[PDB]
Amino acid sequence: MPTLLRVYIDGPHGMGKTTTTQLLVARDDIVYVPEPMTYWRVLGASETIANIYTTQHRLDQGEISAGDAAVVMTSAQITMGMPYAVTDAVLAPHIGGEAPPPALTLIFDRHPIAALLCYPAARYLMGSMTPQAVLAFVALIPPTLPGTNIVLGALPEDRHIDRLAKRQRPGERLDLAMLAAIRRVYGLLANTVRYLQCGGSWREDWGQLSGPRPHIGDTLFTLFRAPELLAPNGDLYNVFAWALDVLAKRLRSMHVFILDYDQSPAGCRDALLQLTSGMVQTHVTTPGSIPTICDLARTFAREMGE
Amino acid sequence: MPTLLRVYIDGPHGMGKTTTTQLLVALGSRDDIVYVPEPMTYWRVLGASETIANIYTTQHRLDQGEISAGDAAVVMTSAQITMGMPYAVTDAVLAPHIGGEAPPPALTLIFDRHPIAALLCYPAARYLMGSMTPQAVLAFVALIPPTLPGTNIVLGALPEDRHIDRLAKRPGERLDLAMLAAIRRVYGLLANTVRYLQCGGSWREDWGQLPQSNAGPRPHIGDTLFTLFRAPELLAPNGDLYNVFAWALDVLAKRLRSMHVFILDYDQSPAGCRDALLQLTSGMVQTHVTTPGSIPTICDLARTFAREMGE
Ligand SMILES: C#Cc1cn([C@@H]2O[C@H](CO)[C@@H](O)C2(F)F)c(=O)[nH]c1=O
Ligand SMILES: C#Cc1cn([C@@H]2O[C@H](CO)[C@@H](O)C2(F)F)c(=O)[nH]c1=O
Repeated sequence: MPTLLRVYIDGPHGMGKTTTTQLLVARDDIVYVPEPMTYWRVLGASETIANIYTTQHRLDQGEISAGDAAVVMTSAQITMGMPYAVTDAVLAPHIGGEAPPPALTLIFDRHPIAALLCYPAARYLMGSMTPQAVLAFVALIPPTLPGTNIVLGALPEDRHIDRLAKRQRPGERLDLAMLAAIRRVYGLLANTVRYLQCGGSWREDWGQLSGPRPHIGDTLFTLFRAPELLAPNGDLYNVFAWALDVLAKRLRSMHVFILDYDQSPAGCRDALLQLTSGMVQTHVTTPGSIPTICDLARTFAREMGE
Repeated sequence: MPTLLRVYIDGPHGMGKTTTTQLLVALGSRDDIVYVPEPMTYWRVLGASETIANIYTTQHRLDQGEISAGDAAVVMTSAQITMGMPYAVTDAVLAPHIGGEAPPPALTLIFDRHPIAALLCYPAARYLMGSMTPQAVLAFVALIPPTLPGTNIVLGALPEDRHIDRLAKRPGERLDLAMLAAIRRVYGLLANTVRYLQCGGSWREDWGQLPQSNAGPRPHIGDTLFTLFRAPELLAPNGDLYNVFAWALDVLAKRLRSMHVFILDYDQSPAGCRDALLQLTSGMVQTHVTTPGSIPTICDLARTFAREMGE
C-alpha cells in the first residue's frame, strides 16, 4: 500500500506558521490544510476569536468573574477544536503502520492537541479555565496514530512579540500575558514529550513536585498540581490521575521537531523542508485512501480556510 | 485468554436504570461482576460545583426568558463537558485492555451509562430544548471515542405516562416534562440509528429523504438521529450540509454502527427488570482481554472509580 507523510505545524500563534507553510505548497502530491478560520468566524459560531480575547480582557478588567469567563472560554475552545477533531476522526481509519518517497504529504496547520490541550492549559494559567475542564479536553484527545509528526517553533520572545503584532487574527487582542502563557505551555509540551520518551513516569516522580530527562517540574505535569484536583490529604483524585495517564500515552508516541522561526520566510520554508527527512511515514489502509485523503484535505481548505 | 463482558445501561433519567444495575450486580460473586456508577461525586463536587443543579437552573432561566439562548448555550456546553469527563477517561483507560470479540466471562462490568449519553444524547436533547447549538452537539459527536469491541448497550422502554409518574416522584433536578420528552425522543432516535446502520443504511444516500434495535426492518432516516441535523445553521447557501458537519455525521455513523443494542422493558418491578436484564445478557458479545493481568487491573479500576465517584 502507498505511503503517507503527515506534518502538523503547531506551536504558539504569531511566530509565522501560516506564512511558512503557505510557501511550502507554493503540488499534486502535497496538500496544505490551513487553519479553519471560516469555521471559527462563521460556521461554528460568530467570531469565536473575538469572543475569546474579549472574555479574557473583561476578566482582566474585573467586569466578569473567573467563573463566567471559564464557561465562556470552555465552550469557545470546543468550537475551536471541532474541525481538528472531525478531521482526525475521518482520517484515522485510513492510517496504517509505519513504513523511499511518499505518495502524499499532508501539511496541517495545527494538531488537535492545540485546541484540546495547549490553549486550554494556557487559559488555565490565565485564570480563565478550570484545570478540571482542561483535563476533560485531555481525556478526549484522540489516540495517537503512527506517523504523528508535530513541528513546534523556536523564537526569542522579543522577536515573537514583533511578529505577533503583525499577525493578529480578526478579533484578537495583543496580550503579552497570553503570549507568555502559551509559550510556556508549548515549552512544557516539548519537555513533556522528551521526559516521556526517555522513560519518565509521572506517578513515580510526582512526589518531586512537593519537594537523563527533564525534571517533572519542567513538564506539563506540573500544571496539574492544582488544588482543585487534590483531595484534603494532597493526593490527586484518581479520575484526574487517569487523565494524566492518558496525557502520557498520547504524548509519548508523538514525533516532535523544532523549527527555528528566527529567520526569513524562505529560510523557515527551507528549514521545514529539511526537517521532513526525519519524519515518520505510514502506509495507508486501502488503495483508495490516497485520493480520499486528498479530497478531504482540499475540501477542508476550500470550505474553512480564510 | 479470559473473556470480559461489558454492559452499558443507558437511556433517559428516571426509568430505574441505576436500581436495575445494582440488583443485577448483587446476584454475582463479589469478584466476577463489578458496578461502574454514575460519577455523581464528580458531577456535584470534583469536576465543578453542583453541575446537575446548574443544568436544570439554566434551562429554567432560559424558559423564563431571564437569560439569552447564547448565555444558556455556553453554560450548557461547559456543563456537558463536565458531565462526560469521567466517562471519557474511563473509556480511555479501559481501551488498551480490550481485545477482539469472543463459557461465562472471567469478568462482567456493568456501567451506569455509556460515553454517548454525555457526548451525544444529552447534548442533542438540550439542542432540542434550545439551550445548545447544533454545531456544539456535532463537536461533542466528533469527540466520541472509537467504539470498543463488545460494546453492549441496553436502552430503556417505558410508556410516557408511567415515566412521568416515576419522575414526578422518584439533587439539583427540576421537573421538566419538555426535557423528558426530548431525551426520550433522542434515545428512541438512537436505537433506530443503530438498526438503520446495521441494516446497511447510508445517511448520505438517504439525506434527501428528510422503537427497538437488533430487530426489525430498516428505519426511515427521518426516524434516526440524522434527522436532527437538517438545521439552517448547518446548511450551506446551496442547501447541502457544510462538509465539516457532514464529516461529523460520518463519525456518528462509524461510532454507532458497531454497537450492540438491546432494549429493556422498565415497565415492571425492580426484580422484574433485573431478571429481564439477566436474560438479555445471554445474547451479548464478550471480548478477549489483551493481557492476563487485564482482568484484575480492570477490576481495580472499576472499584476505584466506584469508591471515588459513586454516590
Ligand atoms: C487550534 C487552535 C486555537 C487557536 N486559538 C487562536 O486562534 C488563532 C489561531 O491562529 C490565534 O489567535 C490563537 F492561536 F490564539 C485559540 O485561541 N485557541 C485554540 O484552541
Ligand atoms: C451521563 C450523563 C448526563 C446526565 N444528566 C442528568 O444527570 C442526572 C442523573 O443522571 C439526570 O437529571 C440526567 F440524566 F438528566 C444530564 O443532564 N446530562 C448528561 O450528560
